[PDB]
Amino acid sequence: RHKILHRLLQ
Amino acid sequence: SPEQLVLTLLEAEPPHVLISRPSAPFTEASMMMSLTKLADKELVHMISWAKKIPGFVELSLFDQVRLLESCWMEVLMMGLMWRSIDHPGKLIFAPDLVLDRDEGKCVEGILEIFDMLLATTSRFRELKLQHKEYLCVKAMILLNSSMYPLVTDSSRKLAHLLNAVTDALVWVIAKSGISSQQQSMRLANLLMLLSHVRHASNKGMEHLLNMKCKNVVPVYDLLLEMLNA
Ligand SMILES: O=S(=O)(N1CCc2cc(O)ccc2C1)C(F)(F)F
Repeated sequence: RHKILHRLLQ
Repeated sequence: SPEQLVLTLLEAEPPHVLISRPSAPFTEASMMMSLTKLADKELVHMISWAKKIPGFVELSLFDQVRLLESCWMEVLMMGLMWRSIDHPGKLIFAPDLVLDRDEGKCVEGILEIFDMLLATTSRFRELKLQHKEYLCVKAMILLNSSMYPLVTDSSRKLAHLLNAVTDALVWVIAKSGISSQQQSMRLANLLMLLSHVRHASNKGMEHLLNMKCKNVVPVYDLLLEMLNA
């Protein structure tokens, strides 16, 4: 769902 | 604290993303390809920007995500308006993608958005928006979304942050020396423009969500994800 956003924040 | 906060925001500024016009004349498709391709790349850099705002990465993951999902178009637009501030009748998307207002006629529904963006940019020009005021307002945009409780101390941490940014803006405005009453008026004038940015943002989002329906543009990656909602 925020598959890629989670990825760049973390 | 205000001086340091302002310096941090100054140092957080994302790079200018470079893109060029296509070789061939614009079509509705190729104009939307250019602007979304630009937007997708700016989103990547928006995340790194946000993470440099003090406190941001101390918020809970959900809060981070939820503020970015809520404000990203507003932040793209606000950075566009700052770039364009000194160039009436033009939108400076990138150094090599400078669209005249009339070029929005190329894509159904986009002229109105350009007009909203251009009028808000002219109001900022008329107010003589200073670089350090733009830094604080852009950070206020990130931090000032409705949240309503989600069901998942982050929210108190968010309030403190937004507070500090709002203090920093008040502190920037106090440098001008103008009358106490005029400092209140300027603050109001700046903040009242937040509504205009949100309003344009809403029209931009809807445009993009609809274009994406019509497959008038294929959208990718981060941009697609953000839109998927
Ligand atoms: O609302 S938009 O999606 N938007 C306008 C604001 C904006 C700002 C950027 O920095 C990069 C791309 C876009 C494209 C369109 F194209 F107008 F519908």
